[PDB]
Amino acid sequence: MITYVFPGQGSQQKGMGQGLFEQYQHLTDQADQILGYSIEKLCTEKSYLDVNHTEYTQPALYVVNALSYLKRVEETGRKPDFAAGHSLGEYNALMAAGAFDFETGLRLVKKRGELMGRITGGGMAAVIGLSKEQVTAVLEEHRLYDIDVANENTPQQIVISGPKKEIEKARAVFENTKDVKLFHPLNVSGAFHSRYMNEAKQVFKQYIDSFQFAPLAIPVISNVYAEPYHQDRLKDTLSEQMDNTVKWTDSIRFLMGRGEMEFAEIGPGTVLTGLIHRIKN
Ligand SMILES: [Cl-]
Repeated sequence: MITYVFPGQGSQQKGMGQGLFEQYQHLTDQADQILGYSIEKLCTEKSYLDVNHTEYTQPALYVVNALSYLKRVEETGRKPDFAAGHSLGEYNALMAAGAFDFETGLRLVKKRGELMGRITGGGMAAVIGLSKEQVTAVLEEHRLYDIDVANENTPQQIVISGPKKEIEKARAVFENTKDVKLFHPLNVSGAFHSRYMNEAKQVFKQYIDSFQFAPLAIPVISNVYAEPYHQDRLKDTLSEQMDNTVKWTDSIRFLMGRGEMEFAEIGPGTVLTGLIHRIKN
């Protein structure tokens, strides 16, 4: 058994998906027309749009993952038994699983990127060394009720999310707690995957409802439940994702429980392979 997993924000990098664009020139052209710019140039030319700006990152990641998948499947002959993606990457898993088509995913992640891109006054930080239980305790003991858990990445990598000044207060807390190895603020200015994504979540819910969704060929493990998408709640499970924890350690657990399980990371970088190794350890 094998699982294809799709990376999210932080895996992009100029040169990503080099040579795959002209191989799927229809998809590239379709992406160009939906986006209003050259998706090949976003991905691979240092002279054009900065791929690190979330509004562009998500379409860049989404297109590169999509195409990397089509190539893998063509090349191995094998379609995966499960699919999962981290935050942005979930949209590649639903799409590979047949929930919607290339175009539909890209429209979705364009609006995702744009809405995420206007979020302001926020901050996220990775805390390494403590459990999600432990992070929760400390947050509260120290009266930081404003910070949410945005990412459960390994059993001891937790990303926190809140107002900018709140992330700064927590620095002092986490860097003076036993078992914390690292506090590393993320290079973002929105409190993603937290209560502060509320209005954006909604605006984005209404957008999701506007599309017709197909049934899944592959089981997709949801970021929100660490469980497979229940086929009747597809839109609801996806719309719940914006302002809820990415439950990634547990989504990788569920897949290990499924049998003798292989993971392959489709898309740029080895970020998820990393998290999978540490979850497996
Ligand atoms: Cl079983």
